[PDB]
Amino acid sequence: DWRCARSMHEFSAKDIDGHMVNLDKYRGFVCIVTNVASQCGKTEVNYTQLVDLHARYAECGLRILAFPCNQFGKQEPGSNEEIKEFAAGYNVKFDMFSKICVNGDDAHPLWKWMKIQPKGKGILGNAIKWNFTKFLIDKNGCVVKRYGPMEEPLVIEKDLPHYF
Repeated sequence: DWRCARSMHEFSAKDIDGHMVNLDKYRGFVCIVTNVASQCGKTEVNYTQLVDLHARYAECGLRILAFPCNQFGKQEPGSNEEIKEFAAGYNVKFDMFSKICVNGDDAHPLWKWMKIQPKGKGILGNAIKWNFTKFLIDKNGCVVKRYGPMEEPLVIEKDLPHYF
């Protein structure tokens, strides 16, 4: 059960093309996991800065897992195919997943799990508050920090390992 898991690597998720991804493929990599939306006021800053971080740190082992989610103002209403083409317009080369829920009983189990981790706790409760919450995940799959919807992705850069 998701509650008993100790690492992101115990989970799987469908990517935006429908391929089932075992998240153990991220073992050994530092990851940013984020819920995305195409129709949010911070869509541009988040996509552009995530693409910039990936360009600068993929060769150090940074990976980015983007989960579309329509739970926040109906700001991700499109199909998975439309969302894939949208991300391609920002030159995304990181990993896009199929649309999910992040809150409530239908939330994807990875997201249920991240929200209860010691470093995954929110500033005022654990629910994801809006589009573009970010979790930094260490090479062992543990949550190391959470960044809310108003945090630009570039704020995560200082928190990456000293070897990056």
